Amino acid sequence: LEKELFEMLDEDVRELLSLIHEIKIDRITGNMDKQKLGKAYFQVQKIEAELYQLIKVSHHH
Amino acid sequence: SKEVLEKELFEMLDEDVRELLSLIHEIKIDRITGNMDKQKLGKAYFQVQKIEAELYQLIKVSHH
Repeated sequence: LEKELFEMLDEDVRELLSLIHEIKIDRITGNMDKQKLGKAYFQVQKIEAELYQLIKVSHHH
Repeated sequence: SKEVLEKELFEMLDEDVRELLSLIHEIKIDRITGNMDKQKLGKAYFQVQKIEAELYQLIKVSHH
């Protein structure tokens, strides 16, 4: 599922950029970024888990 | 000085995530290609962990 891992990684990482951008603006519109901060939190955890799986796969695992 | 500690955290995050993306892109190429240097994968692992610690700071700083 290396094909899929890479696909998800790229999609999740893009989404994270967007999310960081959205949060930057949310602060400056004086806005509730809380839910978006938390969503970002889980997003990085999910990337970490996918990169960890990528490392297992790359290792004859 | 939390407004500059925030503004720089936002900057680190953006650059670090953009880095992570390029890395995903380069690592893919390396796989299709059988490149023996796997260093971009471990740099990618390092990048998420550094993104994780930055975002955590940004959270702790964003709200008392």
